[PDB]
Amino acid sequence: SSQIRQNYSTEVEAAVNRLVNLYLRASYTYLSLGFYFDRDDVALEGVCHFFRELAEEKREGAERLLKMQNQRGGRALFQDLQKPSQDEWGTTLDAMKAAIVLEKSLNQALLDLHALGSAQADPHLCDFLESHFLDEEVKLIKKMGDHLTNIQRLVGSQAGLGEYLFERLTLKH
Amino acid sequence: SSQIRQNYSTEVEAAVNRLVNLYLRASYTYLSLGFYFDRDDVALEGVCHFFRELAEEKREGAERLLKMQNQRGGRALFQDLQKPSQDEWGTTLDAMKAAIVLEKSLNQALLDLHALGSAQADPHLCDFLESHFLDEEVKLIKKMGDHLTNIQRLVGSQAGLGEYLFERLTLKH
Amino acid sequence: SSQIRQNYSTEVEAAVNRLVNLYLRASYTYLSLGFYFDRDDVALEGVCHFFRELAEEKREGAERLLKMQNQRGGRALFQDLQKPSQDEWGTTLDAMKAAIVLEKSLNQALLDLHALGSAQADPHLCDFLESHFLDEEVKLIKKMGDHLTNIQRLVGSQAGLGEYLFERLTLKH
Amino acid sequence: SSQIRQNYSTEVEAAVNRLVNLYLRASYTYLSLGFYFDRDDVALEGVCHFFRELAEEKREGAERLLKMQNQRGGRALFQDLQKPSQDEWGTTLDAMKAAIVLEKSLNQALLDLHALGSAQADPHLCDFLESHFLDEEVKLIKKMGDHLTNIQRLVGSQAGLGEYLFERLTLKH
Ligand SMILES: [Ru+3]
Ligand SMILES: [Ru+3]
Ligand SMILES: [Ru+3]
Ligand SMILES: [Ru+3]
Ligand SMILES: [Ru+3]
Ligand SMILES: [Ru+3]
Ligand SMILES: [Ru+3]
Ligand SMILES: [Ru+3]
Repeated sequence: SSQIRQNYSTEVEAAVNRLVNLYLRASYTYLSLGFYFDRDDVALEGVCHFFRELAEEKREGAERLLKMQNQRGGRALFQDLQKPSQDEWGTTLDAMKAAIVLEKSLNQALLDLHALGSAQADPHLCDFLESHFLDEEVKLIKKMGDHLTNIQRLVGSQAGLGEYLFERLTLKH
Repeated sequence: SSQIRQNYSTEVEAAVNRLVNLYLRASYTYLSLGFYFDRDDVALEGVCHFFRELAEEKREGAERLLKMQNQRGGRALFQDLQKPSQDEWGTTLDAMKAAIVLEKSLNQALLDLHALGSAQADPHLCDFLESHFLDEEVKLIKKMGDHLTNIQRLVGSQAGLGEYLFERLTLKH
Repeated sequence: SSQIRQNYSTEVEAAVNRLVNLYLRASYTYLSLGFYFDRDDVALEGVCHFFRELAEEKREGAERLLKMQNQRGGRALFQDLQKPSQDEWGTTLDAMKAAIVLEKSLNQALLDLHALGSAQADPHLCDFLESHFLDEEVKLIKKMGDHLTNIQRLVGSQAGLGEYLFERLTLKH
Repeated sequence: SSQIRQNYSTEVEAAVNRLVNLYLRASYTYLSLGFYFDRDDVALEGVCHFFRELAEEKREGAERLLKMQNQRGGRALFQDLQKPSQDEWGTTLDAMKAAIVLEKSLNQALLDLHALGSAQADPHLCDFLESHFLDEEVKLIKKMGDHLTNIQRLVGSQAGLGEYLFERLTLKH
């Protein structure tokens, strides 16, 4: 048992374990999205790389949460990772909408955990979130919003042409 | 009071202060334009950077005018900066039209100040304008004209597609 | 309209727009102060450079606020910038007192916005302020306080001599 | 006789020769000022170097005028250089006042020559003046004005102390 734990409620410990699960699950979802865009009959490499990079970022988020849990003398508990919600992700637009939906749910979970730590007078937790998650998430959501607007602008009359141009001219590949 | 002032009429001094206000006001207008194009629901980074760069150029124009005013033994007097004329700037085309309108008004103010200095036999003023403002403004207006033509060429049938391509392929980002 | 906005109250959005105006207005005030010290009949270059550097810092503060507003899915709204409170700023001492007064008002506005975001459970806002404004402002106010003390120490019997020495030996030029 | 002269009036040619004399005479005056400040019983090296640098600048001004006269197919005619107006130049303040008086007379001569060339429709002359003399002179006069203000600020109660500090802390040496 921990000899270090101090000011670290059971409620926060549990919610941290839940948030780890949410991040690993987001990572899995992004792995599925990335490989869908690598299919021969989809073949949008920039979209593929964007989601693969997100899978790695979400995994790193979970790892940092796990490190913190141990730093505080909490105990990591893992649950099943639920499979992603779809086997096929539709167009780049459907996918980017899905990604924003997912990020908004992770953001609300961060905000909920922050409100918990504030209620429990756990400033270390609040600052950990502030310093490594809250702004990173706002920045990512703004970027997705930006992309979504550009994707939408491009559907207009010839969706295929728009979808190709977005991937070629905005996304990194 | 100044021990240096020589051949520097009260009329030119006042018109210099007015032109400072016009440049600061142009800078403000460009700041608003730039941030409008950074909105998540507009999201045209090259257009954003173009206007932000203009805001900085207009501010530098005002600073040079202020430096000159002091060099001549004139006294800087500042007025309120009126807010920009619009809160939302429409399409890239609407914005570039607005920018050309603004630049033509600044250019006419330079020309009016030049005619004043010529009437007052103030060759230092005339040369200051010639050397740092008149050609810079002609060059900028030609560039905006060029852009406007390309934007217009691209509206044709699918305005969204045109607007994306212009920002991606002409504007710096 | 924004597809990204989350946990971002109308009250904070409006107060952010107000704070942008306050920073731009502080920038303008500093521009006037800087050019007053560049007058031939004032001629204190270190004081000039100190205020000019502040004008740039305040402008950068506003730009960061504007960036954040967009990151959150808020809408930038600009008002008139009121002219600075004085056309002539007196001695270096009068000017530094004026600057501290101005900074204290900006600091109280930051603190008021922080209390709002805390009341609205907006930790991203609170952390943005904490991370880019609150300490920067405390540090600047301490520096102005330090200067003011040294200026005051130097007025004693021969104010002109003191004013020259401060500018030559403390301020950067 | 010249095979190149074109649009170059006898009036401008003569006034150019006069202005050469005025610049050489200013150079001589500055040579006397510089050596006065190198006297063992004056001994203000920064003041000495400031005037010596001005003597060289005024000489270079004359040389450029002479080059131009030949470029235009005019004929250089030299007159006596009148000795400087004083054998002893008083305090740094007296000297800097004298220097500003001299520069204002040279500036008015430039302005008078410019008005002549404008009346004679001689744009090459007007531009030569604009490009190499008018702004250089405005800049120099502003610098002298700045110095004079600082010198004046420092006389106050202990003139010797002020005079030493100005030379040590403003002037280059
Ligand atoms: Ru907190
Ligand atoms: Ru850390
Ligand atoms: Ru002219
Ligand atoms: Ru110049
Ligand atoms: Ru807080
Ligand atoms: Ru940041
Ligand atoms: Ru001319
Ligand atoms: Ru030349």
